[PDB]
Amino acid sequence: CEFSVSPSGLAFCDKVVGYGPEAVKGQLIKAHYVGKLENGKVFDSSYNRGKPLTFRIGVGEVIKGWDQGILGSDGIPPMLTGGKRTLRIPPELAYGDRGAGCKGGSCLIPPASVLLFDIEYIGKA
Repeated sequence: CEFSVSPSGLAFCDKVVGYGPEAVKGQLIKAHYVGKLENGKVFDSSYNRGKPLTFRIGVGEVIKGWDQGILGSDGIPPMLTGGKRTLRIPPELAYGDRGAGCKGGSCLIPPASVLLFDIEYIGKA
C-alpha cells in the first residue's frame, strides 16, 4: 500500500474503494478496525472487542486522524460506504506525546506514536 501523504502528514491508501456513498459529517456510523504501532504490535481492534465501533463521524468523538481520515480533509478524499482504508496517523492527530492506555509513564500507545489503522467503513448505523 503506497501511501498518499496529505499536507498534514495524515496519509492513506484505499485498499478497497467503497461501493456506496461517501461518509457524511455528523452521521452515526459503524466501522471495524485494527490499530497497530509501527512495529506491528496491535494495540486495539474491533475484532478483539467483538463488535464494530459505533460512533458519529466528524464531531470529535474519536482522534482527529479518524475524523479527517474517514470524512476527508485537504489532500484526503472521504471513505465510501463499504470501503477499506489504511491510515497512517502522525502523533499530532492521535494521542500526541501523552500516549494512551497509560499506567504511570508506561503506555500501551507510547508517547509520540504514529498509528496505523486498517479501517472498514461498513456504513451508517
